[PDB]
Formats: sequence, C-alpha cells, structure tokens
Amino acid sequence: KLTEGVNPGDLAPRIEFKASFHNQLGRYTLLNFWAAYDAESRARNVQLANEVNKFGPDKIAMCSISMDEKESIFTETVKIDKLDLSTQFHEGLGKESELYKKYDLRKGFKNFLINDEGVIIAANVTPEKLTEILKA
Ligand SMILES: [Cl-]
Repeated sequence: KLTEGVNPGDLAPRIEFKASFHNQLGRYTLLNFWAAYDAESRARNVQLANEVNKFGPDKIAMCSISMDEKESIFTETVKIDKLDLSTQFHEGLGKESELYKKYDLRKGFKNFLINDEGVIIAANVTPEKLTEILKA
C-alpha cells in the first residue's frame, strides 16, 4: 500500500543523523531543507519557523535542515535569523550527503508536511497554507 518517496502519499525517507516522524500523539512534522547560499530557501525558513511558533509542540514539530557545508555558516545564519534553535539542524556533508540525494534536493530546496504515520501529506507548503491545514 505505501512506498518510500518524496511525493504526497509516500513514506518520507527516514533521517538517521534524530527523533522519528512516526508518533502516537497525532503530531505532524514540517520537514524543511534550506541553505544560507540559497536566499529564497533561507527566507522561507524564517517564515515557516515563525508560523510554527503559533502552534503548540503537540500539534506540529519543525525540522529545518541546513545543507551548508560549514557548521559556522549554519550557526551564524540561525543566530542572525533569530530562529528557535530546537528546530534547526545541520547536515555537514551538504550536496555530498545521502539525505540530499534521498530528498531529490538537486531539483531544489523543498519542504514536506509529514503526518504521525511518516506519510507526506503536503509538499512546498506556504506559511498561510500550513496554518489552514493545521487548523482543519
Ligand atoms: Cl525519521
């Protein structure tokens, strides 16, 4: 019935490097990929993180993964952007990581709304659409 992939209805590829997507609390995960070198992904990251702050930890968890190779670039950027450090993660291998290939990030930085069963229910959600989805 299910298949691993990056399309809605697929099982999101597991992130090893980490608290699971699956849970028994009905909690959803906003998985977001960005990098300081991609201006657009960086601005979407700030807007999404501030939207998630409108909801409780029980409803949604944000998992933002930076694909910048340098840890100092990730640290400085997250500090400048004033984002909740509990939701900001760093994949040090960047383009060379298995994650980058698994989420087809060569096609561009993307986000995924994953349900409590680890299934992608939405892709490239806007802050506005994320709120409309979480309130229904
Ligand atoms: Cl996972």
